[PDB]
Parts: sequence; C-alpha cells; structure tokens
Amino acid sequence: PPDLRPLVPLDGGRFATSDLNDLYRRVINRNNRLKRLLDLAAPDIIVR
Amino acid sequence: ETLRVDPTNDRLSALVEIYRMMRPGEPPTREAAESLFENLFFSEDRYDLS
Amino acid sequence: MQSWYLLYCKRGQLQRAQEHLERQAVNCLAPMITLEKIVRGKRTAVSEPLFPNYLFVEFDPEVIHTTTINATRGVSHFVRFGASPAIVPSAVIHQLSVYKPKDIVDPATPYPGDKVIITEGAFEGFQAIFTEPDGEARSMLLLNLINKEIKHSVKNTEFRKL
RNA sequence: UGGCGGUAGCGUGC
DNA sequence: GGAAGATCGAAAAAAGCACGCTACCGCCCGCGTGGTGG
DNA sequence: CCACCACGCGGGCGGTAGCGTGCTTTTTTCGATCTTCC
Repeated sequence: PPDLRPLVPLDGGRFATSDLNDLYRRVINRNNRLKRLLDLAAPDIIVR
Repeated sequence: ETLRVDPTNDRLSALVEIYRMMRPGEPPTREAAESLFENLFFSEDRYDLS
Repeated sequence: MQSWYLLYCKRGQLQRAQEHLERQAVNCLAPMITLEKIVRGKRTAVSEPLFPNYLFVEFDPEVIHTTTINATRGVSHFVRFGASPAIVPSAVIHQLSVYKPKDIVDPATPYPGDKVIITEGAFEGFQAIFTEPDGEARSMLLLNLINKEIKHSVKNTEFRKL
C-alpha cells in the first residue's frame, strides 16, 4: 500500500522517495521493456 | 616445495595464470596479460610508492 | 578469427560509443527504425535505434581486448551470460542485417481513429477519437460532447495515450 | 516538525 | 583393479556485533532532451 | 545561434581500468586423497 511507502513532502517542492518506490519503478521499467522487446520479436540473446 | 606445487613452467603460462586470477571471465592473451603485469607494479601511474 | 559480440550502451550515448568504437577500428551494427511515430512530432519519420541500448560489435579479441571495448566512452557494459562475454552466432547477425522491414507498432500512436484520454477540464477521465496529425509541435483531437463529436487543436502533451 | 549516513558527547563497579 | 562411499581439511559464504538520550553537518536522482527566450 | 528552465526514462562509475586490503563463529561445499571394497 502507498502509505507503507509514503512520499515525504519536502520544502521547495521536492519529494523524498523511499527505496521501495525506486525498486518498484526499476521493476516496472524492466518489465515494460521486456514486454516491448517481446512484442518486437527480438533475437534470442536480447530477450534472454 | 613451492616450485613443486607450481603448475606453471614458463613466463607465458605464469602471466596467463596471473591475468586469469586478476580478471576472471575475460579471455586471457599474451598482450593483455603482459600489459596488466607491467602496469600492476611497474607503472608510475597505477603504482606509486611514496 | 573476428567474432561478434553484443553490448549494452549508456542512456542516450549510442552515437558517441559508435564513433569511439569506429575510431578503435571495430565493426559496429545497430538496427535502425525510421517508420516510428511519437507524440513529440516534428516530422516523426526519423531514424531511431531499434532494440534500444544494444550494439553489435565485430572484432578479434587478440587485436583489441574486450576490456578496451568495455571502457570506450559510452559502452555501459557487455552482455555476459556467465563469466565470459556472450558470442552471438553469425547466422543471427546475417538475419538481422536484412531482417528490418520497418515496424508499424509504436509506443505512442498519433494515428487517426485511436482513442485518447483527456486529463484536464471537464473532459478529464474521458476518451476521444483522433482526427488527423496536423502540425508538428501538436496534434488535434476530436472532443466528444454528448450531443456530437467535434474536432479541435490541442497541445501534444495536453492529451494522454489511452 | 519526516527520515537515512557521518561526526562528537552523556549515563553505565565505584 | 577401477568405482563408490568416507572423510578431511581447506576454502567460501552468511550473520552478529548492549540500552536509552543529546547536538551538528550532508542528502533525500539526474541527465539528456525539448521549449523558449534573448 | 547560445543559454536557462521544464520533463520524462533508465540504473556502478567512469573509463579508451580498476576500485578491496585491522573479526569471530557457524554452516556449506569441494578438491583431494583414501580406502575399501566385489
């Protein structure tokens, strides 16, 4: 749940991002890239 | 005894073994191993005894 | 004795890495897609790197070591399936040389007739049909009143892809 | 006014 | 007389390192890429 | 034509390689012998 990984509102408009959010973003980006490359029918080594 | 347990028997073999120990995975070769050994302890850039 | 390898490049540094590698006299290959469309516009028909951040290099390890290729001002790393770098078969390279027919499917679709979500105003949370790509910096959308749909020009970033 | 890392200090057999 | 269980030491990997409290500093991606203005 | 501001998408960093380097205890694995036999 988002509250267990809250975004602390900092002064000046910046937001403090927890490590869990960064890891989730990395996983989501990697999954989306893999799906896009699978759609494009990439060679075996690239998809592996 | 150390020479007895030493598998290498020539300078090239020793250099290849040293390169393999230092940089595993990369394909060992004469030029890369020689350059790495020379630059490890005999180059003014990488090595500097004060 | 020359062999093919695949390496991962840094973000937005394919051209610099390619130039450095060509300076180091290693054959470079990278699929290029030209029939790609994005919401950015400005003559969307422009060469883009297919299979992004992947570059194929043909060279002999004896002539130039793999460590030199690893650090060549833009090459992020090698594709390693284990300790040693992976070597692609020549059949894969030969296929990829003439494989590319240009791909229609794109992550962003400015084509007419594609539903597009609005996130501003009273139209927020509603989908609208696309009229046609008019202009380069922006494209016009067919807003959907309950009575009827009518076209109108909007900013490219104003609308979101659905 | 929310947290991490570093630094220093306090009370811990006299 | 060669193959399977024993073992045996040697090396590699994982987990732990007291409890409360106070004060200060630094940081809370970031870099290419497009937009726009002078 | 150049410089400042906003916005989105990857990931060790930076470099034409290498960076490490003052603990102890427990658990796991492996090469090497070994040894014991069927």
